[PDB]
Amino acid sequence: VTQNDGTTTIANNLTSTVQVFTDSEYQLPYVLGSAHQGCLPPFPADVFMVPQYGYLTLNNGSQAVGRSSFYCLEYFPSQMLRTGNNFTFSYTFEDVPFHSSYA
Amino acid sequence: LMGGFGLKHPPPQILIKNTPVPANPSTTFSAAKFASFITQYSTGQVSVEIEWELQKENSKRWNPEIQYTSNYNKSVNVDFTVDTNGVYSEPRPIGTRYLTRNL
Repeated sequence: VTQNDGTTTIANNLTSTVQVFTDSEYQLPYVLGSAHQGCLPPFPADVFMVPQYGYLTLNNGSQAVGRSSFYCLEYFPSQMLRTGNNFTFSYTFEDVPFHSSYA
Repeated sequence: LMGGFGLKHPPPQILIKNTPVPANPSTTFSAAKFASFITQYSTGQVSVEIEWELQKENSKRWNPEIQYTSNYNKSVNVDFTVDTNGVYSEPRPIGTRYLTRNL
């Protein structure tokens, strides 16, 4: 996006890249456990914004205890994708008891 | 509750005893059991060897951990070492939890 005293114009950038990684070793704070917004919308016609990623650690008051560990995500291997690349991964669930829908 | 590994079949107990040796039984026969023995004790080495299995530490935390470090300040007696009279002393209890995993 280019802004010049208003009238900003969007022009596709072919060369730039988008980098994606799935941890799969569970070495990151797991944010997904709690209910939050920004999931895929219910109704497929919608278009959704991808939510930001942050995390909390141990603390005393507002100050940080030496225990708190700060993770840098840049430090994992991640696949980089220009226009015309696709990133696909497959996951298999461990066996878990049925959910009981009966009353 | 104290700590450690609850086992259903613990390492079996090893019990040891000196076989009693009678001392100078009288010539004429008497049914009452011996009240007097040789006074003796035994001694020797004992060797215990345990093979521990470990869980290697694999993490991505950026900043440095906390470690167990003996302080570098000069003192009368080094910690975990004999004193001038030969009495070995443990200065402080050492818990096992230092490395940090995210919850």
